[PDB]
Amino acid sequence: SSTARCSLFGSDFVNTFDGSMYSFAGYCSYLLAGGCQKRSFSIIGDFQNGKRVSLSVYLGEFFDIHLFVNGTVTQGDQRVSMPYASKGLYLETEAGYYKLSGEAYGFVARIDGSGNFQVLLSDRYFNKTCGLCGNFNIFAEDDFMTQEGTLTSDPYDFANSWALSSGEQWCERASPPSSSCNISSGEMQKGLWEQCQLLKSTSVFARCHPLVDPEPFVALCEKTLCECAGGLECACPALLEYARTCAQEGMVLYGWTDHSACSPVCPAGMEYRQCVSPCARTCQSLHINEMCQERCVDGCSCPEGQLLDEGLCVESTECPCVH
Amino acid sequence: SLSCRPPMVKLVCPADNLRAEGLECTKTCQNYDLECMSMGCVSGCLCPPGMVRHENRCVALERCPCFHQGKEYAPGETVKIGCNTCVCQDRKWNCTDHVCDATCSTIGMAHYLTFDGLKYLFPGECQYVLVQDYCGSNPGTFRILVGNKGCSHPSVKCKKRVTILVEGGEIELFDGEVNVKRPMKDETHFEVVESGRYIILLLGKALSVVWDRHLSISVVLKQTYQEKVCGLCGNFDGIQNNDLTSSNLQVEEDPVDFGNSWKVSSQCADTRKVPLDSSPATCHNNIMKQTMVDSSCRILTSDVFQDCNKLVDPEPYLDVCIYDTCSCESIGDCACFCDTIAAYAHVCAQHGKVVTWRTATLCPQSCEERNLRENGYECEWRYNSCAPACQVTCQHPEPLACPVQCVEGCHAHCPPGKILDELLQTCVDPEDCPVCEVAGRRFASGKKVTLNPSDPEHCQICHCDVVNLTCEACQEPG
Amino acid sequence: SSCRILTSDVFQDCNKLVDPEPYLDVCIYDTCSCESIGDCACFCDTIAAYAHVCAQHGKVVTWRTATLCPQSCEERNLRENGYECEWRYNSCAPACQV
Amino acid sequence: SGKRYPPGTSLSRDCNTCICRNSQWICSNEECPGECLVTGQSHFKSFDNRYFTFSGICQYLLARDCQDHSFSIVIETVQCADDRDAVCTRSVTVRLPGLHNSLVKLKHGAGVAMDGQDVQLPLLKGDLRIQHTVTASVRLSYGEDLQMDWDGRGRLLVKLSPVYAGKTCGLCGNYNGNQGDDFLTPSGLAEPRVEDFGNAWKLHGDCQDLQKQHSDPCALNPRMTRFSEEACAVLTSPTFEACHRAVSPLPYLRNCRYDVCSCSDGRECLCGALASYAAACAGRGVRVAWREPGRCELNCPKGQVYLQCGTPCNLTCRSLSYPDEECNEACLEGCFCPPGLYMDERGDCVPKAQCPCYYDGEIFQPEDIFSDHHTMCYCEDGFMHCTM
Ligand SMILES: *[C@@H]1O[C@H](CO)[C@@H](O)[C@H](O)[C@H]1NC(C)=O
Ligand SMILES: *[C@@H]1O[C@H](CO)[C@@H](O)[C@H](O)[C@H]1NC(C)=O
Ligand SMILES: *[C@@H]1O[C@H](CO)[C@@H](O)[C@H](O)[C@H]1NC(C)=O
Ligand SMILES: *[C@@H]1O[C@H](CO)[C@@H](O)[C@H](O)[C@H]1NC(C)=O
Ligand SMILES: *[C@@H]1O[C@H](CO)[C@@H](O)[C@H](O)[C@H]1NC(C)=O
Ligand SMILES: *[C@@H]1O[C@H](CO)[C@@H](O)[C@H](O)[C@H]1NC(C)=O
Ligand SMILES: [Ca+2]
Ligand SMILES: [Ca+2]
Ligand SMILES: [Ca+2]
Ligand SMILES: [Ca+2]
Ligand SMILES: [Ca+2]
Repeated sequence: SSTARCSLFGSDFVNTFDGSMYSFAGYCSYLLAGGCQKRSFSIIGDFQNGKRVSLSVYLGEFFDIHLFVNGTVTQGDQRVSMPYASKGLYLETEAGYYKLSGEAYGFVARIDGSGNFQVLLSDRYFNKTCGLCGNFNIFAEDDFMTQEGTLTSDPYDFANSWALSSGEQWCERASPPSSSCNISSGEMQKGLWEQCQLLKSTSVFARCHPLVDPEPFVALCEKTLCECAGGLECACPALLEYARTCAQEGMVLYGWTDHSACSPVCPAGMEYRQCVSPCARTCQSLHINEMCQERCVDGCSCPEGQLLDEGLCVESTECPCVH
Repeated sequence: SLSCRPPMVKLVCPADNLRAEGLECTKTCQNYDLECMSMGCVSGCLCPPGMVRHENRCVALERCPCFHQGKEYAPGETVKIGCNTCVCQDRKWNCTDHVCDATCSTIGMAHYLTFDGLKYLFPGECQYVLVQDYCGSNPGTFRILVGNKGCSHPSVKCKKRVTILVEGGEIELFDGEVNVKRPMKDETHFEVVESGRYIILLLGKALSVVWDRHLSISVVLKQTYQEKVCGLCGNFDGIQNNDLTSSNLQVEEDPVDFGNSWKVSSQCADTRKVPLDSSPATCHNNIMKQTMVDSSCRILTSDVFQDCNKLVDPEPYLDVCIYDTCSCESIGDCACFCDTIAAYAHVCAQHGKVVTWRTATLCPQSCEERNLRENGYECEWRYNSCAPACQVTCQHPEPLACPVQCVEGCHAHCPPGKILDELLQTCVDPEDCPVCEVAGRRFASGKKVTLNPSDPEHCQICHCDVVNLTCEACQEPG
Repeated sequence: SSCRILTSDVFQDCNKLVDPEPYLDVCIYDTCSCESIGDCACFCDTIAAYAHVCAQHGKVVTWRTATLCPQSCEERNLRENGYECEWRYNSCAPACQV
Repeated sequence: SGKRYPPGTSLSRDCNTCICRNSQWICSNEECPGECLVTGQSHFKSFDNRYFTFSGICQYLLARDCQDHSFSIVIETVQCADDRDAVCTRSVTVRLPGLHNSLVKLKHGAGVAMDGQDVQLPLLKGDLRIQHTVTASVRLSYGEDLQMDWDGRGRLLVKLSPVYAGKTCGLCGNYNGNQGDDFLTPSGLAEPRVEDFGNAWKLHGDCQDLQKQHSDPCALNPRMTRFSEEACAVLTSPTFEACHRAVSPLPYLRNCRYDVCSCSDGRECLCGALASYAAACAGRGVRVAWREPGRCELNCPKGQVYLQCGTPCNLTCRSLSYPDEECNEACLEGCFCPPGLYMDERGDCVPKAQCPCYYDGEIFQPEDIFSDHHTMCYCEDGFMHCTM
């Protein structure tokens, strides 16, 4: 293992380092992860109103980045371009999706096209960190220890303990949303119960069960299949998460998006592969090999030829020069 | 339910007495002398009146320990704080009343630690009275002064000059060495111990000076004075908030107006009231650098100093670190940082906590050049953590009054049967010392003093230059 | 001024062989940018890089004193309780011994 | 203080006077009253003008008379926000063995509770008087040798007169002029670690003693690092230029940055820390005009108007009922209304025509003819005209 994983997938949902999901429609900034005795860094997530905007990394006292789904990154208040490499934080793009690596400090954040924060974090912070993605221990039930230190049964007042205000905006306690689903029930639970159910029935998902349990994943979807009107696609966010959560455990799955009728969004020219190498052979590249022994990562990439050049796939014959 | 243990008995709130001081006012050893609030008792089980709780054990007698630094001490056990012993009896710590020997300092370029203990900031560029005795209604024996040049902003600039005026003398020091411009009358009390990194320097029964050859000035006074002095170090009275009594006899609140009262030249430039801020000039709007300096000054709170941090507060000596090495543009010599930590380690040494904080990648301090003048490399010169400053030598064979227990620096160590002399850098057998013993008695190695001024008829003088067993004839007054 | 150690009485022999003007521009560039606080290594390492080039051309140099880039060697003579004192900081000794 | 004065002048500190003669101020050494101060989160001031911080959560002893037992004060601290470095005062408990061995309690509002019973202010018992000050802050006054201040949101004060010189013990110290001995635990020996001093005065054993008092809670909330700089940078700005030479600002700046980064709302934590400085500048003689629409001007209601330096003697309608009483009060700061209008109980302030009377405590209306058989009394314009 030697690593961890958090995920803020879909709308308002969360997945801690230890198999514990919940929902949280925040209103302001909140602490994702970071030390608790002494903080060398702190990953932070800004919510506008329930829906998320930005991931932020405050590197102690002196440095700050604010990337958004947007992607218009900035350092302090000055908007910078991208890529960017200051202070040991390489702010790159991998597989058409944005990354923020901090290997000196022990973390790898990223965001996808739809907007799904992810935090891979080292084993150095085992029983150390505490935040909105919980502590990195083995157990999964105790990982709501508030900023005071209090095992709370509620997954909601917990996340509101880990709020962090600024001078531009001071923020209050968000309220849990009043569900309109409770009256507009109708047929929406009968015909659409299956897209949640196919995590358990279909054979391509029928083999991570000795590694994980889909019972929370099917539990968290059934409450969000009810607000969207007229769509089977409303299940694939909670399903897409289940793919990665099994991949991180050491058992990857293949071709599950072929028949699922939902592919994650990516820009033109590329679509979602599974287990593409991060060292994408691009056009203006040096033909060197066997240094990129990194692990295999999911994300969208170009066709077999069609090398990359400035965020678009272009045929290898038309590789330009630079001066 | 649970029938409580035998050693104690359950209580019940009576319906009549409002003073139901039962379970809520559980008297432990901390809160016995302290007075407690109480609304009503509870359904608890409390110890008898003749005993108290003690860490999940109702200790019977009123013998329970006497805490200090959050540590246990049985009755009869002693603690040594300063030059006093102190024993606990009636649960309260019973000390002595031997006032100890105070110590000024100049921690860095522009700071001053008074006798009673008051760090303050005073960047000056004129000459200033560090401490003296001619204060109000006194004779005026000694007038230690201090003088800085280019030292309002700490840097590789700011060499200090020190002119000390005792017994009608003028001995002064700068640029590493000490110089006598006017020798003083009673040479007997004079003494100079160039041991290690320091220049220890006695001047009398109740006065001593220390100098790290670079900036520090740590004058040590004895119990004799007790409110007879004044200057930038204050009055030495125990009261810690009257060390800003200016020359015009009033307490001030802003130290930058204080030291301006103590300048000698009343027509040089008085220093400027700086706008207060947590960031000095270089660290001003350079928040990146301000963290690299803060972290490196946390060596004062590190695994190697944990023993001393419980005795000596590091928060004074940290504020100096951040202040100096921001302003200091350290380029070749990282001395404006390595000297503020050594000033903390030495204070930790005086309280008996020797420390080895100095490595090869941090403030190295080699000692190999003294083992060079001889072609054969004997290798006796070593950098010791904290070795005694007051040893025996060919020049100072007798033991001296030793204000400083131990000191850092390069120390010569060689097997016994050999004694150190400084001119010939190595250690040498005792007989090679120019030692003097005229007419039998033990004394120093031929001090250049004219003994016996008192009686003319008993004027039996016997000098000794280096070795001679001679005696000189007195010139008669008649 | 402190980077004029590259043009000092102790380097006069090498300045005639190796131009110091390249190795001086590095000195001013590094230790301006470098915020040297505890370790003055961003200065002491640019001069050693010049002294070593001077050594390859047969001009050994002793530029290192106690108030400038000290480089002690006393910790290796510590693991033994008896202080034998064989390790020493030697200006430019052969690297390829037996 | 960097300015010249001719000879013969007599400038006066708050404590005493000094006169220039031959370039040397002569000065008296007569004692002058002390002030232990709790404020902010956990920021204490001893009687001897020491400053420190101790973020413990128990019932601690603030002060006590320790050779006899004329009184004893007891602070009660609690955590006060999400952070762990935020421990504000909730209540304080006073104990007077001279009167019934009673037990006063100042609650988290402006409320007071004697022996469990809530009380309407004023409370003239024999010795102790408790009354509002601006109608937003309580003031206890036992005898002529003890005062207090509001413990609603945690800004306790005390005034101990020199009759208690050196004969008190607590977190606030000995009151002996020496600033260094104040870390003296009850076992009679000075401690160098503040984390040992405070946890020796706790009254309950179950309470958790702390192991480290942190200095920078802005690390746990890096968002407020920027704001805490520019916010309390006004404290050294020349807005406060007039009282840098009256009291050292450097701690009141140090206590801001610990409050703005720690508390739930840094808006009022800022503007209750800047006032901690102006309230000390004013206690020495310097009043500062530091209120703006941005820098936290309070909102006096429509009946009242803001006022910087005014007289709280001719304000309340109770004053006209008891005019012969002395009002030896200062020139205070708060919400008043113009001199033609006097303050009524219901928040509005009114002219003295409908200003009721308070005869024998009873609140009579502006026209109430009133009589037993023998006496004859009426209320005209605030005063109760009795005869026989
Ligand atoms: C998104 O980007 C646009 C254009 O750069 C900017 O105007 C806007 O403030 C951004 N919004 C968010 C939520 O980041
Ligand atoms: C550290 O974690 C272990 C198990 O992961 C737990 O048993 C222990 O109590 C933790 N230590 C602290 C100081 O919380
Ligand atoms: C300390 O002990 C001595 C000797 O037993 C005793 O004379 C003295 O009274 C004690 N001190 C105090 C303060 O009681
Ligand atoms: C330093 O001196 C102490 C006491 O004199 C001695 O015990 C120790 O061995 C010395 N250390 C070194 C490195 O010589
Ligand atoms: C000892 O003193 C005599 C004077 O009486 C002098 O001539 C002689 O040189 C001295 N000897 C030494 C060794 O200094
Ligand atoms: C050591 O230094 C000497 C001169 O100091 C030099 O001759 C020699 O080459 C150096 N190294 C060795 C191995 O002797
Ligand atoms: Ca967990
Ligand atoms: Ca004093
Ligand atoms: Ca000893
Ligand atoms: Ca050769
Ligand atoms: Ca005191």
